[PDB]
Amino acid sequence: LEEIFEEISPIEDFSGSMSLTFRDHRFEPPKNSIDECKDRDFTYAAPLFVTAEFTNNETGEIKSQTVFMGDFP
Amino acid sequence: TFKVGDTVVYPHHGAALIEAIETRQIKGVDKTYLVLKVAQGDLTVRVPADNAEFVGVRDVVGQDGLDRVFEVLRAPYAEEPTNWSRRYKANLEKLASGDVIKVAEVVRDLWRRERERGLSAGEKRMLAKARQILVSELALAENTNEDKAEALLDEVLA
Amino acid sequence: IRNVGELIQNQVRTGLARMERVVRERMTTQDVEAITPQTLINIRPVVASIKEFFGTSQLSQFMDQNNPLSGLT
Amino acid sequence: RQAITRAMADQARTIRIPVHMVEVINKLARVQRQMLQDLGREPTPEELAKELDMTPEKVIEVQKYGREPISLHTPLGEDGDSEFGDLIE
Repeated sequence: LEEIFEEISPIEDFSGSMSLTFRDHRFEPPKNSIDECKDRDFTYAAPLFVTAEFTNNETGEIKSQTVFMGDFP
Repeated sequence: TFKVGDTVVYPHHGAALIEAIETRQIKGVDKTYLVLKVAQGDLTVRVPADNAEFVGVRDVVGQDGLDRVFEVLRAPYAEEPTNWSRRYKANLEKLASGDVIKVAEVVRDLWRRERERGLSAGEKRMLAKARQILVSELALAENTNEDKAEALLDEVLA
Repeated sequence: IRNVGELIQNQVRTGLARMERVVRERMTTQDVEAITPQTLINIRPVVASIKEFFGTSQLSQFMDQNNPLSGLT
Repeated sequence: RQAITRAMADQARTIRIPVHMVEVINKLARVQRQMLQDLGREPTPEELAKELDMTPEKVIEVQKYGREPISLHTPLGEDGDSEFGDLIE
């Protein structure tokens, strides 16, 4: 997952102004146990976070934030 | 102009606190970056001091701010165009301007419009966002508690 | 052989490419100083791609539990 | 934009939906997506009902009306001849 997050390079617009970078990915323990998922018709998954920072060159402004990318099975 | 431990108002995010001064080098130039954060979105903002005035940062206004925003909040004879599209295009521009007087006028007129008939559910999102950023701006200006900040405005907007 | 890791990685890559197209379309019609990492990216393509992989696919197969030998096979 | 979204309301769906119901359902979809990306979880229909100022029964009726038909000719799997339309009486 770190390979596929680093594959998405910080992209640039037509003016080459913005950039966003997914530095680190991390996992939390699943909210439902395996027997809970089996019994109650759920999908055994854990939340997947990534630390995305938004950097603008013209303003010199960096916005580092953690965004929830989905329940990875 | 900017020190450590002080509170600074950043546009579209409200009041924020500065942690430390960063000396990251870009192309061999030691820019004087400063890092700040809010408690709303859990994000860190790094701004150099040279272009801080250009990006639109602004300090804490003292006793000269609450009285002027109250008197423009109590100012009568405010009118809007009959077509809702022109007012809709004007209000987000006034929000993006970042002026405290402008956002106070926008929230006062919008609240009056919601009181008289009731506008919609879509505009509730932006009224809520504007009230949140305005109460965050006034909360750290008077150094009052956030519940006290939202309570004190309840008896003055009528 | 594309193992389970490579297959799920390819599906996540397709989802992230769709997300990159969506965020490009978003930033082409958005003003600066109003962009937040929580806003311009959408995790819907990634979760949609993952869920479309784990169901209705020729690779993610309903496991047969006739006996332990069938499970291992 | 007005004509394109009007024709999308009146022509894209096989079971035609009026334009006011189309804007209601897509507004509900976009606010549900916003709550999903904010809270990080699927929002409960009751919270959606309060934030949309509508009754929960109206909310579940809107979610019911926001569907898409599935074709009768979708194959089940390895066999091409056994169709989805031949499994229903």
